Amino acid sequence: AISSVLNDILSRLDPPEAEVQIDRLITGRLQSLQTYVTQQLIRAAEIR
Amino acid sequence: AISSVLNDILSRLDPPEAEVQIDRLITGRLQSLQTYVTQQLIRAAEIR
Amino acid sequence: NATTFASVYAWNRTRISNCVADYSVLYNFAPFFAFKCYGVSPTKLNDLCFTNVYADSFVIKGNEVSQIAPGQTGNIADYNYKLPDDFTGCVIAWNSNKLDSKHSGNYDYWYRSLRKSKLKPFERDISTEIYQAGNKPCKGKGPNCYFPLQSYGFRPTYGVGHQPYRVVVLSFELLHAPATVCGPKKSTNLVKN
Amino acid sequence: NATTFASVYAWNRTRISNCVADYSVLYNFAPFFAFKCYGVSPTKLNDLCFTNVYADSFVIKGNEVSQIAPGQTGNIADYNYKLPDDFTGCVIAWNS
Amino acid sequence: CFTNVYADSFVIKGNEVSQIAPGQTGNIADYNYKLPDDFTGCVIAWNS
Ligand SMILES: *[C@@H]1O[C@H](CO)[C@@H](O[C@@H]2O[C@H](CO)[C@@H](O)[C@H](O)[C@H]2NC(C)=O)[C@H](O)[C@H]1NC(C)=O
Ligand SMILES: *[C@@H]1O[C@H](CO)[C@@H](O)[C@H](O)[C@H]1NC(C)=O
Ligand SMILES: *[C@@H]1O[C@H](CO)[C@@H](O)[C@H](O)[C@H]1NC(C)=O
Repeated sequence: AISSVLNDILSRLDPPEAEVQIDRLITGRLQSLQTYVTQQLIRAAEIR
Repeated sequence: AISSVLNDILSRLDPPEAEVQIDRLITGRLQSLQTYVTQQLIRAAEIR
Repeated sequence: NATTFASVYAWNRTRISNCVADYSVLYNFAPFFAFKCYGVSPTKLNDLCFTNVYADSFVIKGNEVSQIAPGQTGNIADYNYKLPDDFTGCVIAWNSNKLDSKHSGNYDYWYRSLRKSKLKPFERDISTEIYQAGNKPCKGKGPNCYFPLQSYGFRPTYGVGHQPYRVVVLSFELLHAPATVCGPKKSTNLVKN
Repeated sequence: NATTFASVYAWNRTRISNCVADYSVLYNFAPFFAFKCYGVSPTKLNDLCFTNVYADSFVIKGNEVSQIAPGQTGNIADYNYKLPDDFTGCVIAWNS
Repeated sequence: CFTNVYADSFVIKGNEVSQIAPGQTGNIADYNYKLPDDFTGCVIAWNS
């Protein structure tokens, strides 16, 4: 995306163009969260 | 994507335009399937 | 076709329902400077069924056609006619110099330029109240006061990029149960089991 | 507020940059009678930013005011002061 | 390096010059010359 700040994308591009950048950020952060949760689940199995 | 039904995307869009929506649906559903399978593998290890 | 369409600030609106739509007739028109359908392929327009169609006709500038799109910028896009971000319908724009231009100056078409805030999508403002700049009250023509409506001043001698453009937006709501406008496709017999 | 204004054929040209443009004073000017902006919202000038601004000052007749506009035709437009078709700026005019 | 080069040459009205593009619509595109959804190459138009 153009930046990692939601408001920076908000006040630089029009809504239809900013949709793509905000969706790129959403996909990246969702991938980060899914990775964290999966690693936590594996480590919790080991600790169990 | 515009709609969650592949038939609705295909019946209202030309091939080149429908590729994008069909691909958004493909990416989302592949992500959901991968999440399901990973969780199932972890649960299978616990049950084993 | 008709004969006269209202100004942008008072865009003409009509509803199409309870009829079979044959979009092939649209191809009868030659010029078609802009024919952009968002959310639907034009060739597929004859196969679907729409709940209720809305036709909005007006006359936009030569270079303001691009402002008729979701999330566009400019005075016209967010001051006189704003399209929703989730718009689903077709936009048609063709030249009108031979019909909507006067040698002495066609001032019958007006657009609003001054307003307190941008309009909501699909909102029409017909008031001609004066605009106030700052906090000084306005009672007529003078400093900090201006007429919001400005004439286009269309002239046939102007360039193509400044010619009047008849613009019509066909906005239809997709399948949400009560479909009335349907394509010319013929039905068949019903078979069960 | 210049005491002397240049002729139309020799319109005075000035460049303004690297400063903050305050349009409140321009709005507060009383004898203004012809204020037309193309390409930008006049009320959004205080928020929008640009690279540089060019000011062209001259004196014309009352009926020649309409000649100073993009895509216009006339003696003043053709041979005295011509504006681009894609001009994105403002024109202000007041009695003198 | 290109396997085989094709040159489709014709004369059209200027206003229909933009009609020569993949996925485009128009009388020239629909009934005279249509490009596929995955066309690769170039289009050169000049006044004559
Ligand atoms: C949009 O324009 C159409 C076409 O002129 C209008 O529909 C008809 O207009 C004629 C001429 O004024 C009237 O005699 C008819 O009674 C109108 N028919 C209907 C069914 O309304 C239509 O009124 C215009 N819409 C707006 C909002 O002005
Ligand atoms: C379009 O309108 C003109 C008059 O404005 C008329 O002569 C012409 O026949 C119309 N075309 C149709 C109805 O197809
Ligand atoms: C415009 O007038 C100002 C103020 O006198 C002067 O400094 C400047 O050189 C003039 N510019 C031109 C192009 O004549």
